[PDB]
Amino acid sequence: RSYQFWDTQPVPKLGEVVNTHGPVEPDKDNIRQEPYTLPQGFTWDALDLGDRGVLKELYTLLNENYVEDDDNMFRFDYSPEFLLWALRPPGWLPQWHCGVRVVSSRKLVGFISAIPANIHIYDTEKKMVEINFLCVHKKLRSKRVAPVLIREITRRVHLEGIFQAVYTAGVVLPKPVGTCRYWHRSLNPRKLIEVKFSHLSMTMQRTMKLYRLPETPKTAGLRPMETKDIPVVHQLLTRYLKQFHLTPVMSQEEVEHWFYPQENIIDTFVVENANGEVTDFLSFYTLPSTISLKAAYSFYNVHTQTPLLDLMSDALVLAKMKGFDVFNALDLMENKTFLEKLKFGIGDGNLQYYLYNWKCPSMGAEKVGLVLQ
Ligand SMILES: CCCCCCCCCCCCCC(=O)SCCNC(=O)CCNC(=O)[C@H](O)C(C)(C)COP(=O)(O)OP(=O)(O)OC[C@H]1O[C@@H](n2cnc3c(N)ncnc32)[C@H](O)[C@@H]1OP(=O)(O)O
Repeated sequence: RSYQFWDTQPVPKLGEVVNTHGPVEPDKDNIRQEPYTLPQGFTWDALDLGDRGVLKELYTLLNENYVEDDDNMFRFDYSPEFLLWALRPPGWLPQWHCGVRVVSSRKLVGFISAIPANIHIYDTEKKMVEINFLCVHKKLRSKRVAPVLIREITRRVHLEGIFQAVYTAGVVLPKPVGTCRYWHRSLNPRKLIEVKFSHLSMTMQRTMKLYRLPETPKTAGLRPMETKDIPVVHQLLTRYLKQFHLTPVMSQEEVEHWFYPQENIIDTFVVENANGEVTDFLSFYTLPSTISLKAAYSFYNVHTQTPLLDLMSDALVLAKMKGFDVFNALDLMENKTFLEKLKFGIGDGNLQYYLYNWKCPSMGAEKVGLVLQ
């Protein structure tokens, strides 16, 4: 049905079923040096997120114009510190924070970002980028600025010798490598009824009773992750992710950056057993939503000794302790084993996973081992 942009891109066609593994087109051995042309009156600006004024401009763009949840009651609320965590992992490059501004006023009307990541896709491990935070101001919508943003970040990533990318979207584009669903678990139902995040089925008081949790976790030895846990968390994660077909491959520095706890950004808890050994961990990140609503998002949960269902029940208890109103998790990895048992309900809409310039068979949600922010 005619994707005018995506039909020119090195991606599989929709409905074409891929039994091969590999690049769609050859690597470019000479790359366009000039930026692509924006519509009249707009210009590229690389955003330095170390400048507090510029970082404020970006989260103002994103808080007003970014992904809205399905029924448009709520939009994500991004703190500066959350953006620094997500946009400056190890290896971040300044040209990959790619802004669009009005020429005359220098107002920030658009953004797209790339961060480097090593991606394990089936039997191949390849250095790639993760594309995130594509955003166009509500007043600039449907002007074909998004294809220019995408071509321009592609060129900038090509200049660094990286020809593959991974990204997610809620829309269907050619062609998903995997499709996931959102599930939500009510922590503070009373507050969720007011914003109309939820509704009563049947009584206010038995809903609270249905969703009530213990005040402290069940698992012995659960404690926040510390610096001395970085190597074992790294080793548990790498071994755990081998069972999935699409996963990140993290160095120990990346493990520190993604999992080391930062208040109101990311929490990690390890299970240290009676021997002093760390056998398990759970993690979730913080993303509030504006009308605020404090939501937790399952990140990476690794179990060796503790059963997965016990780990996630403890995660729910910890999130509630910290004042989260809701706990969100995708149906990927092993999550379908605890989702219904722990009283998650299913959300609206799909998260589709994609590869750029890598053709490969699609996979079931349970084989997707990658969580983005
Ligand atoms: C080797 C390195 C490669 C690196 C690049 C890898 C590829 C990365 C690709 C980007 C990864 C994004 C990862 C994330 O961050 S996903 C989150 C995307 N952000 C939002 O949804 C925030 C709110 N919405 C917006 O800001 C705008 O609606 C956006 C910017 C999404 C589109 O702006 P607009 O509404 O004004 O439309 P247009 O006239 O300018 O252009 C319309 C074109 O956009 C296609 N479209 C719509 N939505 C998406 C989407 N989420 N991914 C890819 N394509 C998308 C559409 O099919 C059409 O093309 P085609 O149908 O004619 O063919």
